[PDB]
Amino acid sequence: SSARDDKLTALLAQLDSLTRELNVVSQQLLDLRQQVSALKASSP
Amino acid sequence: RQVVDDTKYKDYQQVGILHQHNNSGFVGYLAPTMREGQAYPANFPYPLIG
Repeated sequence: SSARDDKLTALLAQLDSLTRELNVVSQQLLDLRQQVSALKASSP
Repeated sequence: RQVVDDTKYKDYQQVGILHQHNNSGFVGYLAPTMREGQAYPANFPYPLIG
């Protein structure tokens, strides 16, 4: 009976880790977009 | 109320309690005690105006 709860808790932990990784990826994404914008800003 | 957009801000830095120095040098560290530390420009509450 506790096996299902263990699996559910593992699911929640995996979701939290996934959310953290997604957030850091989005941060890198914003950094790259801003850097590209700055680089293209000087060209014209 | 208004808070800092942790995503859209350019230089957002999640600062914990153990590293907010505002009113430094004139308030105890993490507890009401004698004044501790030196005076310094602060680093915490993020301006939401101005």
